[PDB]
Amino acid sequence: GKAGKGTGSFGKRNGKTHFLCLRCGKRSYHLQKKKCASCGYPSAKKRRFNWSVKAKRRNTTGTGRCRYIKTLRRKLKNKFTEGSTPKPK
Amino acid sequence: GSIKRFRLKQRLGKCRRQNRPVPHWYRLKNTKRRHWRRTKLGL
Amino acid sequence: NVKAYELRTLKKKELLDKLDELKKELSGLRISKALGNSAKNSKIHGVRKNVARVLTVYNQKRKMELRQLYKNKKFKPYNLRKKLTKNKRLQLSPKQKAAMTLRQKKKVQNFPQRKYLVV
Amino acid sequence: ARNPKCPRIVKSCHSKTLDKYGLIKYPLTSEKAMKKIEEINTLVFMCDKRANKKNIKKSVKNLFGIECDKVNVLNTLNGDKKAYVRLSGEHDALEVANKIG
RNA sequence: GAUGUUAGGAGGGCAAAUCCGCCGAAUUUAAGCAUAUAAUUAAGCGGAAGAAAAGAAAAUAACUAUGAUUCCUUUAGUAACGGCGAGUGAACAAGGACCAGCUCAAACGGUUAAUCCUUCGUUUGGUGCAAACCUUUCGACGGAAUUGUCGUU
RNA sequence: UAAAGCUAAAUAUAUGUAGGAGACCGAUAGCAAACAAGUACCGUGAGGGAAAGAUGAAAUAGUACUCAGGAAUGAGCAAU
RNA sequence: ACGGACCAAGGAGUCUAGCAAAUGUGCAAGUGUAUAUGAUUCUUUAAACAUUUUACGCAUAAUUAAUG
RNA sequence: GAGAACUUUGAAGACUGAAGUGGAGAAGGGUUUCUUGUCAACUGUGAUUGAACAAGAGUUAGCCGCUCCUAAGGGAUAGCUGAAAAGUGUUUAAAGGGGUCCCCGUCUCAAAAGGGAAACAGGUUGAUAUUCCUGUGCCAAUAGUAUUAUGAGUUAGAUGGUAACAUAUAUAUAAAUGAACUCCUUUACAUAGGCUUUACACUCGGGGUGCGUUUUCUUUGCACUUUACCU
RNA sequence: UUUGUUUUGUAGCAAUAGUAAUUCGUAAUUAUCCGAAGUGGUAAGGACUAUCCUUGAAAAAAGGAGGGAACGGCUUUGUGCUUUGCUACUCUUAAUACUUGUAUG
RNA sequence: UUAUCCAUUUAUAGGGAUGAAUU
Ligand SMILES: [Mg+2]
Ligand SMILES: [Mg+2]
Ligand SMILES: [Mg+2]
Ligand SMILES: [Mg+2]
Ligand SMILES: [Mg+2]
Ligand SMILES: [Mg+2]
Ligand SMILES: [Mg+2]
Ligand SMILES: [Mg+2]
Ligand SMILES: [Mg+2]
Ligand SMILES: [Mg+2]
Ligand SMILES: [Mg+2]
Ligand SMILES: [Mg+2]
Ligand SMILES: [Mg+2]
Ligand SMILES: [Mg+2]
Ligand SMILES: [Mg+2]
Ligand SMILES: [Mg+2]
Ligand SMILES: [Mg+2]
Ligand SMILES: [Mg+2]
Ligand SMILES: [Mg+2]
Ligand SMILES: [Mg+2]
Ligand SMILES: [Mg+2]
Ligand SMILES: [Mg+2]
Ligand SMILES: [Mg+2]
Ligand SMILES: [Mg+2]
Ligand SMILES: [Mg+2]
Ligand SMILES: [Mg+2]
Ligand SMILES: [Mg+2]
Ligand SMILES: [Mg+2]
Ligand SMILES: [Mg+2]
Ligand SMILES: [Mg+2]
Ligand SMILES: [Mg+2]
Ligand SMILES: [Mg+2]
Ligand SMILES: [Mg+2]
Ligand SMILES: [Mg+2]
Ligand SMILES: [Mg+2]
Ligand SMILES: [Mg+2]
Ligand SMILES: [Zn+2]
Repeated sequence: GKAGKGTGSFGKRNGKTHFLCLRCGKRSYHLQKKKCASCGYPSAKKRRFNWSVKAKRRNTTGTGRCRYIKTLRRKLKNKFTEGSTPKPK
Repeated sequence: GSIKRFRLKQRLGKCRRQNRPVPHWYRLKNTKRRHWRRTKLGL
Repeated sequence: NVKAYELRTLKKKELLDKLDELKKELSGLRISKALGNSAKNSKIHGVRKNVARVLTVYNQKRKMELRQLYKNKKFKPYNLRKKLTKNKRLQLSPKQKAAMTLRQKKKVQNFPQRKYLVV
Repeated sequence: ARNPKCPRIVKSCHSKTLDKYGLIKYPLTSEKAMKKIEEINTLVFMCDKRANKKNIKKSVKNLFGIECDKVNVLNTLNGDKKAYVRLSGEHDALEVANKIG
């Protein structure tokens, strides 16, 4: 078999099993299965495992800007009432 | 190939933009380059 | 270059007019940039800033008007409501927390924790 | 049928949705576009990625003395739409080019 | 009982070190191994908070008796469990930290549900430059509720 | 005095943020990561996962000028 | 017989628990202030100091399966 | 060009030999395309070349696709399981459409080769073309009210033809009443075998044009002599 | 209105476009583009015939039929329906105008 | 038989004597 288990067979490797994943952006959305390998995309849930500590660390709350959360931090310290500015002049 | 989804096309464009070198003037005040043949975008 | 303190006094229509003019100017600058020019390429930034300022002024005016419109009246838009951490919103108001069953209240009134200096 | 005592969310801000300024960004030079302008009275504009043909037409009508017969568009690989705008026979793209700049 | 894009609201997801529920192994130890051990652990699934849980005795004692829970020092590697092998193993008392008690149900009040809530309001205040807040008692119009609200202990 | 319910404190904290300390480590160490590091890169994928600090006081002293060179460079009676 | 092409750096009896022996030290029928408190203790001080104006451990007695 | 066995042009000699290193596409790649530069590294020899490096540019659609349909299938709704996570998909549902209350009825995704509204030619760019240009069409929409015209029919719904069936030729065959409710058909189908018909290709002979051979021979050898969808 | 003869039309698209020529200028003119046939490689269609314990998708969408629901318009009177009086009507494409969100891709 | 269970359909007339079929 010219298309035998090694190099010949690597020629027949076209056609993605995974594409890009809405939600994770991580090219791990199993197309045929319609399920992301690193998310469980359609499952409303993130699919993280205590057995994968590295994995956990590489997608936690800190990793990526925190558009709103960051802004809200310091507010407690300030304890300013909402709607209130400082005094002018 | 020659029939992409819009998203994919946009990603490709983004990658291309990323590719280009440091604007030289900045150097007076890059390691993530990728050549299309040797390293894949893996999309 | 128009700074906000001038703009607060202006009426909304006037503000809008100003904004449109600024936008037009910006567009012109962009066009120039696109064409082989670098004469007033650096002018654009200032214009952009001005536009932003104008937008801010107008937006705040609008918000104020909205607030005036929905003064009191129990319910309000969720924008004009007290945007505040969800948990806090959920939480019982201090008064509610305080509220005592009548007997307990009576007890409290009668036998409050006294001050009593021991000697 | 809804009859809410007050509306849920009221964006009092000036609209974020793209006006003429913002929709259509700038004309193209480049030899191609110049050629187009010369030969077949088609003006080439770079536009926002989220411009429609209708929208672009409207923008052109508003931004200039232009009447457009047909608008072709395409998404460039630089994340811009390039809109080829063929003017009605009454107008000379060259004259309008001059007017714009 | 369905039905509603009815009016108003709530849940969903992220994060987890501590925390609460389940669910639940095996490597390992026993110089083998099967009960044991690992371990009521890891992983899995769910759920909270600035802490959680526990908590006001169907408790311990057998004393001259103590007196919610939690935690520390100890009791104690003890009583006990265990191919009584390997190994596992508390509790009370004692000394502290800290200390806080309570309300439903049931009993009672029918010369009358006194309760409670939604919507609409009304008019004294207080801090604020505004924004908002803060409280003040007064009715209506709705309902809820006698298949039980409120007071009394 | 079971078969209903609530409850602050002492207690815990390898998570996050912010402080402060050290008979700690000193770039093959210390976090995987002192640096555009969970980055590059590999894996279809679950995942795997680096290397890489130091001129000088000052580059607002980063190599002018001349000669030889196609140029790189080299040389200098030239220069910081 | 095996390992060693060369060189540089890294690179392996450690730390805790509890027991014992040895030796030092204190006090000695006692000893150890354990938690915790207290102080005119507060960069060091997360140490040091103190112990209320019969706690507990181990020892001071053994032996028995045991009431003892 | 500093420098040329492997850059370019010409002249030879060769090969690929229409089952092609030729034209088109799919998957995959992702700007590798294109021009202008250009040589530190890379282009396992050289290199002035390059799919390298740098600067810019480049992808135009009602008709080509996707978009719609359903297929093997997938994900869900109801429940029902399960501590949940998940596992099953009418199993005991009060599960949106069509007509003027009755009558139907899970939803959704799954084909860039199945089903399917409609496009052809020539020209044009450094790089795109059934996508731009010129020309010529085609398809589907096209709300109401009011005029206009166009033709039909009636003075409430044409005629012909024995029949098979035909007939609206108005700019354009537009119009031949038709509701509920039904019933068909198209969509819509295997493989083999030859037979036939047309187009395309190839070829032959003649006429016309040009080029080639010409010591000798050759009314000669070669090229071109074209015709699209649409009506 | 049907028969005879002739001249056109590459049936329209269409020669204005292509091709091969020929000149003339520093883009324009001209001449050409047409009379017979064979081979049966490829494709498609046709009518068939044969094989099967194999009989060879579905739906959107469209069409046809069956059926006979409903039925002119305007004006006047009474509570969408009934009565009374008059004759241009019901379709049908195309254009045009006007309000209704800006009524073509 | 009423629990339970199975089947059947649009949950379609209570038990006995090779056309059309709908308002
Ligand atoms: Mg697959
Ligand atoms: Mg692809
Ligand atoms: Mg490759
Ligand atoms: Mg397009
Ligand atoms: Mg949750
Ligand atoms: Mg063993
Ligand atoms: Mg062993
Ligand atoms: Mg074994
Ligand atoms: Mg766990
Ligand atoms: Mg609690
Ligand atoms: Mg204890
Ligand atoms: Mg002991
Ligand atoms: Mg155990
Ligand atoms: Mg209790
Ligand atoms: Mg509790
Ligand atoms: Mg390191
Ligand atoms: Mg040997
Ligand atoms: Mg050996
Ligand atoms: Mg060796
Ligand atoms: Mg070695
Ligand atoms: Mg000793
Ligand atoms: Mg070579
Ligand atoms: Mg050959
Ligand atoms: Mg050969
Ligand atoms: Mg190229
Ligand atoms: Mg080389
Ligand atoms: Mg080049
Ligand atoms: Mg490149
Ligand atoms: Mg098509
Ligand atoms: Mg559908
Ligand atoms: Mg199916
Ligand atoms: Mg499923
Ligand atoms: Mg689909
Ligand atoms: Mg198809
Ligand atoms: Mg090309
Ligand atoms: Mg011609
Ligand atoms: Zn994902």
